[PDB]
Amino acid sequence: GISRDSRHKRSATGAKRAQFRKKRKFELGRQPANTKIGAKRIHSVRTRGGNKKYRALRIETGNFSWASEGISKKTRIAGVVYHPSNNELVRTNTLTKAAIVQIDATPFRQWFEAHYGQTLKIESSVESQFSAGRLYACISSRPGQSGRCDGYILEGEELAFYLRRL
Amino acid sequence: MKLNISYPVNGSQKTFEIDDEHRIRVFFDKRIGQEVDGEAVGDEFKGYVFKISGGNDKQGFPMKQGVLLPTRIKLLLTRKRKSVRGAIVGPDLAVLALVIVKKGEQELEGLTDTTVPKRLGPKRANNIRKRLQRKRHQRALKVRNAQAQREAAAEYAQLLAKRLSER
Amino acid sequence: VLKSTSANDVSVYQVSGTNVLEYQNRVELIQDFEFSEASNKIKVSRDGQYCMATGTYKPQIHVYDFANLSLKFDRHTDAENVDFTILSWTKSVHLQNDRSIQFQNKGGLHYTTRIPKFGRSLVYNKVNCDLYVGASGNELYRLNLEKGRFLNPFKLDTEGVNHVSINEVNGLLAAGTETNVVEFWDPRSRSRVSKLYLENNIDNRPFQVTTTSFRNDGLTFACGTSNGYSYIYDLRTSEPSIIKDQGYGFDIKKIIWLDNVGTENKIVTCDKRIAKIWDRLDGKAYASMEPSVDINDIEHVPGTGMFFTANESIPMHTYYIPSLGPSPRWCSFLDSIT
Amino acid sequence: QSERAFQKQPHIRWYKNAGLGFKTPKTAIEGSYIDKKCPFTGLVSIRGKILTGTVVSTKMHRTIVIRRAYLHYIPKYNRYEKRHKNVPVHVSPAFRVQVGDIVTVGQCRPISKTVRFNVVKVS
Amino acid sequence: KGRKLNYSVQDPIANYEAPITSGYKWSDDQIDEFFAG
Amino acid sequence: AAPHHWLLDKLSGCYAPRPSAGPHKLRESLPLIVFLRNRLKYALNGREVKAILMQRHVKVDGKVRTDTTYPAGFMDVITLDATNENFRLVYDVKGRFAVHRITDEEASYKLGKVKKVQLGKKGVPYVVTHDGRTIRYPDPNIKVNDTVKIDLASGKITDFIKFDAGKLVYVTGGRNLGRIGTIVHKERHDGGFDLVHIKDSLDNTFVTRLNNVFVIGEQGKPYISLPKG
RNA sequence: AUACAGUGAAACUGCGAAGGCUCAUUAAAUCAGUUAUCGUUUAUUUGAUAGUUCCAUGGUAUAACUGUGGUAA
RNA sequence: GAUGGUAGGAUAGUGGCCUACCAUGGUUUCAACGGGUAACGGGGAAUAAGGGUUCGAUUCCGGAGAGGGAGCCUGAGAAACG
Repeated sequence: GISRDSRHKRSATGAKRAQFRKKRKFELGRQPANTKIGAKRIHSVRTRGGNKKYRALRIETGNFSWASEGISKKTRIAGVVYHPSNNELVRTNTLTKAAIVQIDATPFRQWFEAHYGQTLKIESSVESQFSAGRLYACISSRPGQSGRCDGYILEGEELAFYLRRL
Repeated sequence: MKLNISYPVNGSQKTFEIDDEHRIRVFFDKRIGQEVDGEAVGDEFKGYVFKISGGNDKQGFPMKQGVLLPTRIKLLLTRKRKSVRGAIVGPDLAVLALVIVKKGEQELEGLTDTTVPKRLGPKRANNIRKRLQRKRHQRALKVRNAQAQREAAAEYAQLLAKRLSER
Repeated sequence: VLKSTSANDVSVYQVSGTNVLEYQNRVELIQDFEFSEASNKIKVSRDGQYCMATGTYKPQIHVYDFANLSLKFDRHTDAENVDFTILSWTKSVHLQNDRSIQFQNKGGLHYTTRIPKFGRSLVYNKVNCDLYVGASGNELYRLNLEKGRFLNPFKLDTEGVNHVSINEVNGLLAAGTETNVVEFWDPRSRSRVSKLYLENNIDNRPFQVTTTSFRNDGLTFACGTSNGYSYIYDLRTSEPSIIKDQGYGFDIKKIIWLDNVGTENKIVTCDKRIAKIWDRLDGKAYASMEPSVDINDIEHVPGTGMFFTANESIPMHTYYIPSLGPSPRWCSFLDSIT
Repeated sequence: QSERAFQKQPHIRWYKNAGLGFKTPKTAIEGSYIDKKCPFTGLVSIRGKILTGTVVSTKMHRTIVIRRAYLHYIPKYNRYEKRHKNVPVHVSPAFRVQVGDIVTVGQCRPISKTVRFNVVKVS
Repeated sequence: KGRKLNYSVQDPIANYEAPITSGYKWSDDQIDEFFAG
Repeated sequence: AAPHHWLLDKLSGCYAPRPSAGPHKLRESLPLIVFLRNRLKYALNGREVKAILMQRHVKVDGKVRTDTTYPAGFMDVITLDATNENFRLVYDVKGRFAVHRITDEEASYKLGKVKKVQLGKKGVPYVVTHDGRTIRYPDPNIKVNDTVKIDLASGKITDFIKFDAGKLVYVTGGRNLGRIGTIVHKERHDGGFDLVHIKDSLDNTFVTRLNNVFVIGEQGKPYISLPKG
């Protein structure tokens, strides 16, 4: 990154003759670490005293949350199909916040068969993924700042809310 | 060339100015760690084996163990550009360091037949082999700290309970 | 003596592997060869030294002098890179993951320009000096280094292109698209000449061609895919091909020839985990180079038998083959240690 | 009321109150509008000072351009040249503000490059 | 489409490199009798 | 290089003593060197005021706090052991620090304006003041700008003065800084010039802010003693 | 004072320097006050603030130091 | 990026601060935007002096620089006079 200041750009009035200043330390834009899938490597960068910041690049073990009961359990990552904060970001298959990524939902199968007995009330277009294995789930946590991959599962309303999109 | 030689377990080390470089040519194009014989560096020390351990060349520049390229190169060490000779030994070493790991056929009145002792015995208890009143006071101050703080906290939480009952 | 992996009656060696008494018999070739936990892309310059390796987090440029066996600098560039070339020595052009293009010099960062859409590949033309940059969509752009203009961008098909390359002895512009068509343009006419279609016999899903290459005879063309299937092509009966399924087959990214050293008619293929090497006119594997981690891409040093990968680990692996050729003049005791 | 991706929703239908003498309309307490930066449900909290004036333009959505003429006791040429001010402001689900419409706004948490004020009243 | 495709002329790259006369070692007649078909 | 509040004569020096960090701010406090040395003159220079600080005569807020630039702000009761000196220092009517002398039963406490009440962590009600005495558990009816009375042996609130219409208020801030009389008017606006207004000898009127004013007692009965002329 | 015991060159340590010249001409954007940060960082100052235990004390590896040396340095 | 909206990146965090997508906005005769110096002078920036009435106390002219641009590192604080 470069900057965080209004001095390089124009305001709501249209001004000119900028030529302002050598940029300070507190306009610090670090490089955009597009977090991907790999082996888990988090860079421990420093800022503002001992404010360590976890910059995750190759995180896997996503803690994704069963919605209707709120069961955040551990799984892997496959790939993001739709994220128009950059439509090339899904072409390159990175992993950022608020992305809709696919999960092999085998521990969710284990929890359902463990606290319900039988195997398969829950919606049908996610029951198809209960059968097959890959369910859609959206990342909540920030791997570029907190270094973690947490998320929430897609269950019904939010599922169709994304499936009608793409 | 000069050959520094070290017999480590006896604690002996001495340099020997060996001219007549076809004696020297046994070491040529052999990098650090690879062993050698006494047979092609000398005749009076046969059955000898020396693990080489670097050496400053003329212009004094050291070699660090195992890079490549027996000329001089400019690396980054403890980070700034320092000049360092390559690990492989060639014709232009001033001194070359050697560790003798087996005595062969002749006694040496510098290395074998003369030796130095060590420095001094150990100081730590476990190094000599191979408090409890503080343990009283630590535990007593810890249980007293618990019996002060964890009781006083509830002792003003009950005053909060009195304010909540009166409110 | 460095250990060698098992192969088909042939030997390879790695230097700077994930495993590479050992501390006191270290076999380190290039000092400070390690990045910040991954690697983007490595390539060796046209002259006998000065290899360049792009960065991973706070991405750098990392020029290594081969006649000094260490690092020269690391210009921390502004964004994360995907593709670049080297233009002799000191000049080089890069493009990042965003649609921006950097021009590094001896002083570094001579300019930062942009392309209107997100780009994926860049090549330079030695003749009349226009870099062709392949991007997403209908758009294959030019930035001519003569007069700094823009040129009338090449009209493609729908989705775009994964790789562009021009032929060396005659200039035949390749562009590996998504819909199996290879879209050969002419660097003279600025028009299409052919729209060759790629076929198979398995047809899992509609693969996209990701790697294009030529060599210095100017008659054949090496083609890739998004499935782990190498292809050869000639003008002589240009509709079929010879194909090479690979035993894992995710996405082949680097297919490069051996057209300037001995032991001829041989080619290196490289997908995400493995990089193999086989012979022309039969399609039988000469050797393979299985590392302990995935591969971001590779490169092969000219004149001799050594390879440099960019991977997803902390160091980069170099692979020496004492049957393909010797070790070069700056590595001229690798044949003495192993 | 969902023309964009990425789970358009309140961020924890939801309802709160900034207090301090400004009402929350019943659709803004329990209605289908999201209230991302409208301070009644919102994510922002109120502070600072509250300014009042009529408008000039409400052309783009989530842009309320207030005018604010005010008295100032000029001592230089001993006559009052009349004031005019401008401030962009995000929408609220309480009034489609047209030309005229003296309304007031409270200072909070810079939303765009130049807006710190969000509508809390219409009269 | 503001910063998208500025068809301007830029200062440092206007003489960043220099062309070559013969260029391709083939002939253009060799191009024509190379891919007539 | 000085402020106005210290009552500092100009024929003193060149470098003015910056107070160190502490309970109060820089702009609303006087350090001990400008207190003892050149206001009530128990010293002649910095060396001997450091000497008596090492001797530890000062007992501000019941603790010793041996420091030269310790920022004694509003009504920190400076206590000196020899000749039982008990000093409550308040504001006069023209902006300075009038240091009134008090007695032991009055210096056994102080009062403090409450700034905010918090549900901070683990269900604990919470109160801060201008010296920052985070004391546990007041009643739920502690609004902003009320007045707690600190214990000064332990830290507990002993008495409480509610801020409402008809209370004796002290103004420290703005162009009303240091006035007493607290009743002509009440006017709470919605973000500025909001206050209770203060009389004069002819019962004149005044405007200030909420945070720049804080209560000290009732209409005729403050349990603080005040100086006179 | 036969495991330490005072002077103390040279080495580790705690800190010191805790704020100094010249050159091209910015119109409340340089500056001064003020509102706010439940929109934020904070060493030092000050007030507060910790409850998971199956069949008498834990490991080599480096200095300083000795010893052999290289180099004009 | 002109003006705003949605999301992400980076942040110490607010923020078109940067990028994807979308809308064609926004300031102005109630002075936009632009023109220069006794802008080595001015603005309280401040002390005022018991008769000097724009001399007469000071903070700051603008930002930079440690040979020249570039990249990196340290720290509660830095794009370090070391």
